[PDB]
Amino acid sequence: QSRSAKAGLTFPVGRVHRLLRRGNYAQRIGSGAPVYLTAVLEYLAAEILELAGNAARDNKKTR
DNA sequence: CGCGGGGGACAGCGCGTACGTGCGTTTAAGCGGTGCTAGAGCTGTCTACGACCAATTGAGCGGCCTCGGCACCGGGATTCTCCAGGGCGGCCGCGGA
Repeated sequence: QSRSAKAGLTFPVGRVHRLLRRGNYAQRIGSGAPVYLTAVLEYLAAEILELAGNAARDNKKTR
């Protein structure tokens, strides 16, 4: 079971950890940084998706 | 591509005042000094704290297909605006005694 589920997320956090690791950022990557990134995705995508739905109900379109 | 035209771009000149420049006299900074002490900082350190692959694993995806929604006119007073008479801002002028 991925560690995102116990933290309130869904990610396989190792995927983002690999992305940062192969991204030529730093030799040591903090373990909590990908988790905070996943939380940032969750909430920023929440507010942006609610903006998208806001403008969708502005035209009564379900898509 | 073409034309009517009319609201809008562009200019000429007066207003006048709004900065602009020349008079004195400041309020507060620059510099010399200082005596400290208060923050910035690497060295023994040592530990905890991150990385990666075995057993599993779940989890989101790869692919289709239903169906409650997309697109907009039948269906249409009102909105949005445009244009012709009426009473009027009155304005104004001119003349008997």
